[PDB]
Amino acid sequence: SVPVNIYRPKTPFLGKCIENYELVDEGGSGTVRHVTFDISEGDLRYLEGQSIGIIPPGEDKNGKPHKLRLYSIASTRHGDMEDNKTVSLCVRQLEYQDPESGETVYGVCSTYLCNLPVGTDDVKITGPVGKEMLLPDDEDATVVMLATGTGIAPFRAFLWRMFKEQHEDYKFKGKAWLIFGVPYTANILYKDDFEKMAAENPDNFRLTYAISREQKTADGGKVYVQSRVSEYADELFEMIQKPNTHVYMCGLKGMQPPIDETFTAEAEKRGLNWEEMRRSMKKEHRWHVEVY
Ligand SMILES: Cc1cc2nc3c(=O)[nH]c(=O)nc-3n(C[C@H](O)[C@H](O)[C@H](O)COP(=O)(O)OP(=O)(O)OC[C@H]3O[C@@H](n4cnc5c(N)ncnc54)[C@H](O)[C@@H]3O)c2cc1C
Repeated sequence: SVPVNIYRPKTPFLGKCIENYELVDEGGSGTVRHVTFDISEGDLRYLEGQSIGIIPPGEDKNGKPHKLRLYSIASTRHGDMEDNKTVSLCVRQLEYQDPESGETVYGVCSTYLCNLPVGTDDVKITGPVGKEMLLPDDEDATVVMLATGTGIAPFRAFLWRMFKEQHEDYKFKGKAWLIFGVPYTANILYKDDFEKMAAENPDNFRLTYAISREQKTADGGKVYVQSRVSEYADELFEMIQKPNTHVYMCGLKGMQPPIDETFTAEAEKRGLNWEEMRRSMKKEHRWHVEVY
């Protein structure tokens, strides 16, 4: 029932870019783009929380095709057009500077996607992958979603499924809480969507921001997702102690250490053992991490 590898890296589906738009508003930092593809010519089917591979064009030193890179799917199974014909991604352009030359280097695949013109054909896409970030079957589940940057992507999908679509079988009746961390208001990816869902589902959907360059801690420091987890540690632990409660974390690897440590420290403070809680959560399949 869970699709995987409908397309293999050997023979990827060839998609067409039908949209590509900037998500960071003026005054924000960096470039993150929402990139959508028509897939209606193939059998690509997918579930919310899964990922697809992209093979950027060209070759490596040995005349060899590049490795695929994985991108979390930002759309529901039906796609943003709600016609089952498309798939979308949330792509951040990777940049760094060489420590010896000083030269700026741009990630190969993220650059390819960010500069991908609308109309472009021949996009090499590989079949859906992942089971760790799926939405629970329990329609009454409490879903806690921790996100930094492009980590918002599967949660956009979740939320659209939860509050923006009507299904013939499913209907979410639980609580959903998104804690999303970004440096500036301009950098709130999909701000208008989320805020609209919040205004329309005021008792089932809670939207908490952590805006690092605009909001201050009591010590005067920058507010990060981990700062919110600390501020609301009591509430999170109360929630975690319900069996219907799932915690999801997505974004760059660097969000994990400090989040895992806040939980740990806030657990000790309360004579609880966070390794324990996490173990059991993992055994109950209620704790999900996709960090990259
Ligand atoms: C399951 C999963 C989901 C993902 N979802 C998303 C997503 O939704 N959005 C998204 O944007 N990305 C996502 N990624 C990341 C994505 O797969 C790529 O790794 C990313 O886009 C960078 O690839 P690139 O081809 O542009 O960079 P590359 O050309 O691959 O360059 C990256 C590499 O260069 C080196 N490098 C990187 N940073 C530095 C640095 N700071 N200093 C020196 N060397 C460095 C490292 O070897 C690094 O691996 C996801 C990854 C996984 C595995």
